[PDB]
Amino acid sequence: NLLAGDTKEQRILNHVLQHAEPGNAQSVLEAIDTYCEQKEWAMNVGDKKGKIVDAVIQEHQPSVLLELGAYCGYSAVRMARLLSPGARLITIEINPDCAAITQRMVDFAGVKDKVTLVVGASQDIIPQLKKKYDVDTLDMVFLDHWKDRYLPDTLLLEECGLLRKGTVLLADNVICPGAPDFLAHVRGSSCFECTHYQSFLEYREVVDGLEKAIYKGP
Ligand SMILES: C[S@@+](CC[C@H](N)C(=O)[O-])C[C@H]1O[C@@H](n2cnc3c(N)ncnc32)[C@H](O)[C@@H]1O
Ligand SMILES: O=c1c(O)cn(-c2cccc(-c3ccccc3)c2)cc1B(O)O
Ligand SMILES: [Mg+2]
Repeated sequence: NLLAGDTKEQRILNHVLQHAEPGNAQSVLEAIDTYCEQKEWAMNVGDKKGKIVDAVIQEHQPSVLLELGAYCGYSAVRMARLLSPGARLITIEINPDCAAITQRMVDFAGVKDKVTLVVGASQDIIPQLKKKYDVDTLDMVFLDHWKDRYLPDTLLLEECGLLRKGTVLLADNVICPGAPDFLAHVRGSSCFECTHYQSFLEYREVVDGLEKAIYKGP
């Protein structure tokens, strides 16, 4: 059943419930992309940057993924749809209302079984990932939360022993608005090997970009 439609997020979800095929992840993604292109802008990674996220996953084939910043569940659906049987996505969202919409988005898209949604701040949840969430290390991290948190969380992930030789970090919005402290760290450190992907801001013609940084080991 539908939500009131009071917030943009409830309206994006209602649109999906009314205008997309249940259990069809592609259909769900197209509906969110269409709604935000035509009706109301929203901070989903979008279809053009979404294709870059697709290719990174398809190249490195992660089994254990971490996403920081869920929102309405667009990238969770996008990433989870490409995962092998037994692969897990952990997605961390601070806002309980978004987390509610994300769970519903994920259920509807048929990727429920792939996703562990955790309500809370990344800095409180990250130190718990091993003991509470049964994580050894991560194959891949998607960073798409507050941009001033990209660097402290990257270091925290390192300090907590969650990064290994070959962990792929992928960061949205390194051009728009930017995360220059994170970008200097990964590019400047011999612990990371970086690739830059120029693209466009979601639903706009503004230039944006993603950075891929593969961890070398400490
Ligand atoms: C750009 S949106 C996420 C978009 C999502 N990755 C997508 O493409 O569909 C940013 C989200 O990050 C969340 N967020 C910001 N800081 C956070 C933190 N420290 N821990 C967990 N979530 C956070 C915000 O509440 C917001 O929902
Ligand atoms: O994930 C995000 C993202 O993908 C884009 N922006 C963002 C920042 C500044 C301007 C604009 C912007 C410009 C022009 C038109 C519309 C939006 C967008 C913010 C977040 B975030 O998590 O805080
Ligand atoms: Mg973004």
